[PDB]
Amino acid sequence: ALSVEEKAQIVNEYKQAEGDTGSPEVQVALLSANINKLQDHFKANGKDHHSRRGLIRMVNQRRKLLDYLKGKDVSRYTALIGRLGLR
Amino acid sequence: QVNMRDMLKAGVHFGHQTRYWNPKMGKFIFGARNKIHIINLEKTLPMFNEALTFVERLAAGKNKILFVGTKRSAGKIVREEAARCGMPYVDHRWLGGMLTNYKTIRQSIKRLRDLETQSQDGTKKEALMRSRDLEKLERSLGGIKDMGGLPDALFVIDVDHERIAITEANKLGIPVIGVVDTNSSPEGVDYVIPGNDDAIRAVQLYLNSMAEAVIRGKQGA
Amino acid sequence: SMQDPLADMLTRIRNAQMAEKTVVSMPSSKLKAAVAKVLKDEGYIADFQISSEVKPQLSIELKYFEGKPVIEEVKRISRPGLRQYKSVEQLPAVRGGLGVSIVSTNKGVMTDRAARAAGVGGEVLCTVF
RNA sequence: AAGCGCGCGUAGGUGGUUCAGCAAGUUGGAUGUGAAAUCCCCGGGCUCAACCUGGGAACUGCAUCCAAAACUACUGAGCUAGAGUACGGUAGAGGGUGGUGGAAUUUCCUGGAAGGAACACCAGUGGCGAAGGCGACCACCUGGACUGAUACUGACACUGAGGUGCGAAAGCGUGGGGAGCAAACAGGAUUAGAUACCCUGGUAGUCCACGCCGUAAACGAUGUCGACUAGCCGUUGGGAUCCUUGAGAUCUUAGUGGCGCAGCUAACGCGAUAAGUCGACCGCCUGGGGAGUACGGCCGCAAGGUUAAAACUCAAAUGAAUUGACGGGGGCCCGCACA
Repeated sequence: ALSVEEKAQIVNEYKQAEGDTGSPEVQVALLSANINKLQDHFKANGKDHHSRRGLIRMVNQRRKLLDYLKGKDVSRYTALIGRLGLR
Repeated sequence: QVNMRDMLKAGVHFGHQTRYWNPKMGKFIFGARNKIHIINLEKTLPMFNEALTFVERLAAGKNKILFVGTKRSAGKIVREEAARCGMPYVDHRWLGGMLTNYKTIRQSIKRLRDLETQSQDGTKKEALMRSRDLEKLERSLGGIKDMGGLPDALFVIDVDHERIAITEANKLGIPVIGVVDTNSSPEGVDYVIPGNDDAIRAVQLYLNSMAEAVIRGKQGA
Repeated sequence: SMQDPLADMLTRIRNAQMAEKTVVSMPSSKLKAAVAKVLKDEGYIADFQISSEVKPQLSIELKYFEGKPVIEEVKRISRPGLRQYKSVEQLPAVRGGLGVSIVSTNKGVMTDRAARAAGVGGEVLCTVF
């Protein structure tokens, strides 16, 4: 998984009436942080496709959570596409 | 008749295990008690009261009933509590075919009618094995001396072993009555009687409810 | 996934009609509640029982006949896929007219007898027979 | 005859839940038509029938128009059940890298030295992964579900042609290794003959790194997903109930099995892990041969694979089941059949 220090760290800018861990600030961008740091083990273990099928499972679900923000909230979408180093 | 102190006395509230039961007797389980299932004791009261009403309102209307209590532990009173009644009965090896193979077995009653010379006399080797087989008939034809043709009502004891005898009864349309335990299904019997048939002293709580009532149907005529 | 609200209730009672159960409870909608009200007026069921709480539910009290109960089959016609929008001249007299043939119209989700004498057709919902 | 081996998911098909709105589909009426002919009935006529016409009926159609708002789309605010995440806790042959092992067996040599490979027991109608698949010991970087709840999201949904990855082993690449066996064979014994099973021998191969093939008796010969309809007996992971010492019951779930009604089925049999009742969608089938073959396209170094025909030809091939017969099928029994 992610680091025990980190998975409780990254929520500190996702707060937005802080008790939310459910809006797509969290399941995009905890999950975007899952994308950006678990690249490491692939370089050593390139013969195990079980771990990047989870990557494509949630980067679609991130894009699915981008897809609902296409219509529900375009303005807070700019906080996602403008930030995080996307695209 | 309907009172509790002989209803509670012997065997009735006992029943078959939580390993051994059909849920169609799920309307008749009065609590689970050491993993054996209890006859429902309060709506028992209309059913085995109606078991004495219907048995006398046709005994005054001239029927004649058969008694299938075909069990090894229950055939003892079935020779005794159906001798006090005027009914035909069979308690050991219901032969598959009674009231269907009937016009074959109608003339399979007579090994004593055709030997009314020698059973009163003693033809020694050639008449012993005919008279050793003289109990091969009334082992299954024990109450079937009088038959009147086809039976009119039918009262069963063990639905679980002799399921044949009820599928004999539904195959014609003769009205079905009998005691049922939680092991078998209360389905095929026309109107139910919930009650145990595994204890030996639980048997004659209904069999001496018959000999009480079988004279109380013949008294109307 | 579940894809049709009222075909999920019309299946779930028929296997309970051949089972020995009486009160059927499921999470229900107003769509499933408007269907249930018309066939209790046709003598099939009674007391739909909106639970009137959060996650509202329907407790349809279906009646038994002696032995085989009152509703043999409920045949879905307009399922969600091919959805059978039908006129007033072409209403189905299901079993000689002994099926009441409830059809969703603007002025009421209503049987075929009142659908023709006040002429609106539409979603021919299900066989009630 | 027919479920791709399974996934991620594009268009699309369909879409939990509530009020309100729209009036595209849906619903009614209005009007113009839908030519005439033909047809359908009532007729008129040929002396009768065709035929001929008169009258209508019919023309399920098309747009326009107003009226309707239960449902669908669309529009907006929502609702928490579907679906997801923040919190541990185990269970787990997940999978991969590097090592550390042991006995045989094998190969040497005077019990040691030497290296390959699969790891007896633990082993399980057990786990794990979408699937293919996967067990000595050990760390190291890493998955998805379960469950205990507590938090929050507000259908974000499932399915999905194309499209895209990923799929047992013999392979043949591009480099290495090296025990046993063994594809390739030589004889040995054997038969009309071995080209066979048996017998003496051994390179390719399995192994490794990257890469290609993408094949299957990929089989549970059962697509994925959700809902609901009697049960009962083991067994796997949690959790709570439990007089409690567990020797453990019960309950609760998510898996893995046995047997059985309702149920279906041609039958065998399935039977809440359906092969029922259903719903959305997808793949697939149309008599047996020809044939999964030619030809054309695509991929491969090759072997080939994938998509996929007709010409001809036959009135049958096939499925489960039953009687008889047969069997170098088993099991009992009889008789000088065996001494």
